[PDB]
Amino acid sequence: MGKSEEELSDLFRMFDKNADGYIDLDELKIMLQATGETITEDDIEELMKDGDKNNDGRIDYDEFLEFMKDVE
Ligand SMILES: [Ca+2]
Ligand SMILES: [Ca+2]
Repeated sequence: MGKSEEELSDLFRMFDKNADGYIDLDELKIMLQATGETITEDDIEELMKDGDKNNDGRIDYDEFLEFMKDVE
């Protein structure tokens, strides 16, 4: 938070699971598998709608930077 694009770049690394460069809804499920939660596909897709400008069902590094640039 605090209007920082660099923080968004670091957080994107936390979201991708295969080191493939794109966050897919299934890579996002692995983050919930780490918490031990079962996720429905819409929960992951609604999270993408907040910041994914394309609404493509996957967050690119650039789409991820768009999600929380400001948070202030
Ligand atoms: Ca990925
Ligand atoms: Ca996307």
